[PDB]
Amino acid sequence: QEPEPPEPFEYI
Amino acid sequence: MQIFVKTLTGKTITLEVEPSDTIENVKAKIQDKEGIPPDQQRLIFAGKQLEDGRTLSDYNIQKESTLHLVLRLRG
Amino acid sequence: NKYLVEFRAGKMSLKGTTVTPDKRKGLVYIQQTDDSLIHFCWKDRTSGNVEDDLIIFPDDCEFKRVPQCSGRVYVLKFKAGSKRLFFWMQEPKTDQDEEHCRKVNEYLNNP
Repeated sequence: QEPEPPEPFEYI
Repeated sequence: MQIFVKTLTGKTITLEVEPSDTIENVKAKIQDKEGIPPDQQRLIFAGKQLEDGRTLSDYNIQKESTLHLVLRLRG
Repeated sequence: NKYLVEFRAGKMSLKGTTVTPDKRKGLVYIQQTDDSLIHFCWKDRTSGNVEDDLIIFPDDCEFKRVPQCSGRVYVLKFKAGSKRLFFWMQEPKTDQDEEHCRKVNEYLNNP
């Protein structure tokens, strides 16, 4: 089955 | 400011432009150096085909940037 | 007309310093047009809408995994980080993630 979206994350 | 235009054949052209110049003006400056009509020129930067009536500032094109020049004929 | 590389993937969006997923089912692909130019594209697998279509030349960009997330997040990053497009893989298995990344870089930087 298809993966769920990842959780938001911080990008610096 | 100085920007560069590089062709698919690797030729490099240097231009003097202003941030407020339109893409069509840039094509005119290429014509003045190379003799290519503006309507035969495609200019591409950072993945986008640059639209004739937008300015260099609209695309956040800065001094010393290189634009890609693709002609419309002969691949 | 056939895609040079394709793989299921969704989009993400960066605001401030936070990257948040778009929930849509999507497809990243590379395609050469009849005028020989190389395009990096993203299309909505549900509606079929091609939402991103970039014309790419060698040394414009690199496609690289984002360790910050592992959520299988990849970014297409343009020269001097002028532009970043974020994606999350949607293939059910991870076994081809790295090879898809290698192929994207190969076709964009040596087509």
